[PDB]
Amino acid sequence: PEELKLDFTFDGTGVVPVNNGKPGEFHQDVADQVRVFLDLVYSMNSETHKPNFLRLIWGDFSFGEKNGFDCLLTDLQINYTLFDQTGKPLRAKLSTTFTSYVEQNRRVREEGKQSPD
Amino acid sequence: STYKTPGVYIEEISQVETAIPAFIGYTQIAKVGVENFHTDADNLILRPVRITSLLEYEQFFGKAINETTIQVVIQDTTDSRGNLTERKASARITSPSPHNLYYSMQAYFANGGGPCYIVSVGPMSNTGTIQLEALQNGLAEVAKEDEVTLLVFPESQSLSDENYAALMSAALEQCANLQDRFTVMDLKLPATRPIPANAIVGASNAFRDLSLPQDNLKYGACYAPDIETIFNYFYQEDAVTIFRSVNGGAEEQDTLTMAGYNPANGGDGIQYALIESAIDQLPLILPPSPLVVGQYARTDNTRGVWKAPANVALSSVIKPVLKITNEQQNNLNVHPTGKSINAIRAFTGKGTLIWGARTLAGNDNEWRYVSVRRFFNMAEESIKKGSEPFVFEPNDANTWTKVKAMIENFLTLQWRAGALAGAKPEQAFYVKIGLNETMTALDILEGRMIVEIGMAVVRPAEFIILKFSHKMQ
Amino acid sequence: PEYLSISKQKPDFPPYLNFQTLRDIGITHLQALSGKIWTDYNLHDPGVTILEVLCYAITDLGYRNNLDIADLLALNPQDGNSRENNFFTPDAVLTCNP
Amino acid sequence: LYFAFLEVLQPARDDLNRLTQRHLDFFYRQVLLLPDRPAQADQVHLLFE
Amino acid sequence: IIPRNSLYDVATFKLLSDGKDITNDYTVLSITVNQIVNRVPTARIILRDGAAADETFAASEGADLVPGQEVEIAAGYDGSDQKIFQGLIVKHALKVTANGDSMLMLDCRGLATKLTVGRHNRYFVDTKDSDAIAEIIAQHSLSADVAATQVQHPEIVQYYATDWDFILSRAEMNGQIVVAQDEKIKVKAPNTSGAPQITLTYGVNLLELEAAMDARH
Amino acid sequence: DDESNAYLGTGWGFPPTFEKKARSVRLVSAEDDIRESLQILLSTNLGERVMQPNYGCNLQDLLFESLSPTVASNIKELVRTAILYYEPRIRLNKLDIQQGIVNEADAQGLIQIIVDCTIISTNSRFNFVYPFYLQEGS
Amino acid sequence: DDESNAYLGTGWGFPPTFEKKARSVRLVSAEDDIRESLQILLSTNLGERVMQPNYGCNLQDLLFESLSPTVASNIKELVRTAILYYEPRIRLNKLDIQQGIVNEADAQGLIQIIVDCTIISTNSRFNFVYPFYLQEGS
Amino acid sequence: KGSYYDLADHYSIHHDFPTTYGISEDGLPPTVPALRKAQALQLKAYLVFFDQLLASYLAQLSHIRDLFSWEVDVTQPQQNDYATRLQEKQRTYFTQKLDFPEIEKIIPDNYLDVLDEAPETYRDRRNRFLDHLLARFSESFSDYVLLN
Amino acid sequence: VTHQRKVKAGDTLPLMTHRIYGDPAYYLQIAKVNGLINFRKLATNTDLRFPPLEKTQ
Amino acid sequence: PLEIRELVIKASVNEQSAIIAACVEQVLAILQEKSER
Amino acid sequence: AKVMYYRAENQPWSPSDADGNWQNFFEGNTPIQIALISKVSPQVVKDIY
Repeated sequence: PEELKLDFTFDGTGVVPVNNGKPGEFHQDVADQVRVFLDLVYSMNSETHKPNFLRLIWGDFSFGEKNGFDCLLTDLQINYTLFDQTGKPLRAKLSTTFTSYVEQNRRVREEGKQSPD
Repeated sequence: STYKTPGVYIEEISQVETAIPAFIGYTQIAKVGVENFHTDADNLILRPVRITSLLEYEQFFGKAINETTIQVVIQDTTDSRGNLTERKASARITSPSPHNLYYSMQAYFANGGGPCYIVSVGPMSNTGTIQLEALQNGLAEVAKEDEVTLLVFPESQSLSDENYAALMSAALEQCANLQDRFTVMDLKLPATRPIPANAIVGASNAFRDLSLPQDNLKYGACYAPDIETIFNYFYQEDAVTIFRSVNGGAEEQDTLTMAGYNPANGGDGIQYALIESAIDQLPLILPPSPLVVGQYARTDNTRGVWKAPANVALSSVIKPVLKITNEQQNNLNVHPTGKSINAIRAFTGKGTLIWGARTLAGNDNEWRYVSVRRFFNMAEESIKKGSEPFVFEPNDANTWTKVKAMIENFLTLQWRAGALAGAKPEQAFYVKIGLNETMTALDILEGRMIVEIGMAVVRPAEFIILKFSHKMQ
Repeated sequence: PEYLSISKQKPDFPPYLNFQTLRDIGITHLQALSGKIWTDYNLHDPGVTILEVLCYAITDLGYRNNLDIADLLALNPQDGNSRENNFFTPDAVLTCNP
Repeated sequence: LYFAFLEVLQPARDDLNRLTQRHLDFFYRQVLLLPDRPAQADQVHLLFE
Repeated sequence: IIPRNSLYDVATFKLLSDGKDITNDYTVLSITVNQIVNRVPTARIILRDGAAADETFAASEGADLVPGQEVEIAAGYDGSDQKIFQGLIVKHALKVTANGDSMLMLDCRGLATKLTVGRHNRYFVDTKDSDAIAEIIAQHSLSADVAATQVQHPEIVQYYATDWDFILSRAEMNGQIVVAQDEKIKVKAPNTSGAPQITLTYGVNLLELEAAMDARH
Repeated sequence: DDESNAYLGTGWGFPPTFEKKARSVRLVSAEDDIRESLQILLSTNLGERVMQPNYGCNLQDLLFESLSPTVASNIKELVRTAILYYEPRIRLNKLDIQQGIVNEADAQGLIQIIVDCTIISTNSRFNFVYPFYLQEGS
Repeated sequence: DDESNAYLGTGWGFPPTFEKKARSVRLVSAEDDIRESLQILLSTNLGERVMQPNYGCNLQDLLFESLSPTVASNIKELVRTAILYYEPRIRLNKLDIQQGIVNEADAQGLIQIIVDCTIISTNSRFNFVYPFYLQEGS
Repeated sequence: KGSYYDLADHYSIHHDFPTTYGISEDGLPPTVPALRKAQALQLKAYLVFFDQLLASYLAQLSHIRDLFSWEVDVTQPQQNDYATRLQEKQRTYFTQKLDFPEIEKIIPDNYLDVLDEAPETYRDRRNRFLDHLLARFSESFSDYVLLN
Repeated sequence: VTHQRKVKAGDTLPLMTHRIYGDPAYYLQIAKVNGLINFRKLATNTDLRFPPLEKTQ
Repeated sequence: PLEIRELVIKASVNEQSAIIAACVEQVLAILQEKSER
Repeated sequence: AKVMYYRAENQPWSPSDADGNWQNFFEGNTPIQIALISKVSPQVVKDIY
């Protein structure tokens, strides 16, 4: 299986604009984003007893013969580097490692084995 | 409450700038601060009040009128010796009251609502009277509010056709005058019950004949049909009638009311709980105006005003009262008159969805869609507010450059978000201001300043066409 | 509540009420009868759709035959023309004058 | 397809044809409540030495 | 091999003890189950236990994992489990290794182990092997399913030997096998005339493979 | 009888047509049996078959939207998955999706999707054509 | 009898009410049986039950203090732990704590805590409602 | 007594198809070639040969008590101190009328008259049922010569 | 565990059974637990109970 | 091995499992072969 | 013989526009003809004669 490595940043000090078209708006809340991210990609699902299946998409990007990456999370690290006077964070840096996932039934169909069979 | 001894006590429980509705109708209390708006029967105070929640609504305006036409049947199955083996109950209503603001506020907030304005036009009464003059006075008062962007009349279906048309014409006229508002309408259905299969064809034929102004139709939209939801009725305990049936026989009326089964008066608590549940399982019928503005607010707060508010499932809904077919929808969103009506339909495995996004000018090349009209309203108002700090300045080039820079910055922010088409900003908009281009010497001498703006907006897609091709190898 | 947990055989139904068995029998008979002209048996073929819908309806029919006999023979409480016309009671059959 | 439909339908008719027996049992065993008769064991003589 | 209509592939198991489900009351590390022809079924269970600060073994002192109790093990995919093993706990052991890890180990055997704990003496006159085998089994309150033989013997003698050994000797001399499970013992000829259940292909399904011929046998 | 392309199979046409002078129902074969297959697959939603909850394709879930890149990639993923699971007899080459251009107002509301495919010269283990699949396997 | 929400259970109300004309004691059910539950849990200290030293919640240990961040986090931890251990039938969404605003002198002395919850549509293995828990387990 | 249910109710099978066939209550858009409308009408006509058999199967369950009834067949209503039966119930096979969308264009006014059993079959099966009901009291008409 | 679901417009019994158990084949059992005479036409305010499965099969 | 009872039982859960298996097939082959004439 | 038949040329497809009934579909078949023959009664024509 293929491996994927990604790094990104959350910033809430009020200098990065929000891409919604309103004038005077900047990003100012890190904790909410960390919370929704961890709930979506990391925690256990109460009905399946395991984490969720993920698909990664970036507009018109193509990995190959497909337009998305089907995966599971295997590694994550967060660094908090800037704090408010009440203790709430102002900047977080995240590093993640994903691995490729594809079902049995579909795998044997992708290998369209042609033989004297 | 009052607290003297230190400790822990338990008590009962006490923004989208582009989607702010005004709901005009009759309420229960209307008590704000130390003034009672209903003190004098012929001198009422008409004043918009800003509300953020159901609790804040209830603090000023209260709850709904008690119903008096509810019946409950208890079905007993017994043994061959008269011993009881099982007991069931079920409920029915004969004629609901035409006062529905509280239920409308519940349905509105359940679907993603936010801050709104309430205008009371009088108290709710047991007579069930709705009058045109009170509603028009409420509209004339809401004209004062500035923050409003949407006009809703939840009770308008109780009017006759001429009064309905008069009210809708007044609303469209003031949206055309103020240039920042939009009207949402419901279609009137016949009162024959059970509804015939082709009611909606006659209903739309009746709608198409109303005398609406031809030049203001782009400022409103119409939806259909009514919706069956899960909210509970309010009732007076001693007014509920109780019937019984045994082993599937005919029903007979007993001599106690629901009040005679209350343990507080010496009744049976088990049968009382059974009757309460039977009443709470009745479905309640609403017009689909509140749910739609709630969906407008949610959609603008997640995608933007340029996204069409359709193809999303509705909350707290059991079903639509009518089922609309393909042959019938064929004549609803495209019609020689242009007065399109937006359908609400159910799909297998999907639920109940809004299916259509056209205005009452559905054949117009520019104002066909709801989202384009609302985007233009938003952009014009924001540019106006940005321009206001330049009034009373000298009328010369040193001001024209500042105004131009401000407008271009706003439009660039709009281009990055994906509301405007084009690969480069120069393909999305233009702004122009200057002597012998937009102004003459006389306008400059008279104190006038003129700016020309052009914009390219994205549009939604209704149809998908598949085509297959084949290569030989 | 009589049933607190269920299984493939709790409530129990006769073994002929199985969608897959009915479907397999239908397909085998179709191939035996017309297998020389109609050869396509994939899921897009309308014939398989019609077969599956029919097997589902037959399962409904077989379901309605396992209701208790006391319920299959019940009289209509709302029909005033309903009378007892099948049975005699012990007082009318087992008795005899001294 | 019609021939195959009849072949698949047959077992449900076989099931419906138990109603005469179920009717007779309902009459004799539930409306009249008459029970059946038990068995009786047999005996032998043996000699010892 | 993976059951059809499995929406998730999370593997689950269940361990009952005297009818009570005790899966989530302890920390379970490993489970192994063996079902072999002509042998008694076996199971082994490894749990985590022991704490030096408390100076005790808490699950050892409980009343769910002591010798003599009925154990039932089921397993499957995605919450749909099938019965695999039913037996009794025989052995109960503790272990603390060099690096400080501590565990509790349980050893369970089928009910047929009741047949292997003594020596007996018997006569049989004018019977067949199937009748002697059925009688010896039934004396231990187990269900017997014995295919009949055709040779009638004037006499059979069980001389100072165990029931299990006598049964296996007489079964092998008639070309039959013994399968024991679920309070039932079946003696019959090998089933080599049926239809295949699955197909196992090298390069498709297999993780490991060994095979051998030997001409001298 | 063994004709050409027999391994591709014959079946009922869509929609069903009945002739009365010729007392028969219309049957298609080879490449027509494949094209019509596609018309079914992409016009059925996922929950509409009685015991087959996985058969279908939810395209109407993408109506009332502008054609952004994130919409085109979703359309492509849906179509590719449906064809991979339920069309073993063809090979898919590319998907072309366009919005716009007729009146330049009516043209704005429609989306056009082109499907390019070829037919494989070998059989497939997932093709239920009789009597080959009794031996070709699954 | 099997009604709706039977799996949520019925019980005694709080506080106990006795009727004399109807010779019975008041009983609550479903959502009222849950709300009243909360009122008990957060009004009992940890040592007040006779053989249950772990049941309760020590909120009054935070009186006579200003609402600093280190106080709000402690209130939240206490309430979350109590609800996690003793309310399996609900899901807790968020806790809102505010001090201040009525007289702006009386308002300064009070603290307000809002509890937002929802009701889970499934049963739970830790719910002692009869007779389901004899089979649903622990 | 038991519990009374409507055992004769039949839910039309045309409701169990995906809507792309046009057979369902949704129908087709009016902007289609006439051929597709003809095609939908033909398929609706085709499925009646199966709906009729399912409806007849259930009609045989609704009417069990009319196979074992002792009632006397009368053509002219009268009082004779016996329980009597009118022409609508003098059957050993029972049937239903179908209901699906656009039935009025495919199955016109009344079509059930072709489904009635021949009088000879009625006489034979009624005679055998009366024989079986008499046999439960250990008596039969075959033992009495002057009676036949 | 035990589940409870309300019937809304567009629901069918095999699809609900699949969405809870992962297998439509259990539908005939569910109809018996809730006393459904005709299970191919459901009403839109019915609350259905879905019992757990037996611990070992 | 050709038998299932000659397989090594696995008791750990946190991670050299393919060396305790090669050092078991070697001993059993040195020990079985020691019994033939 | 009671079910209507329609084609594309029978628009607006009212029952007076139909192209006959469905009986011709069953006219040239051999099993149906044998089944039709084996259900005739001679007593009918004997009585009429």
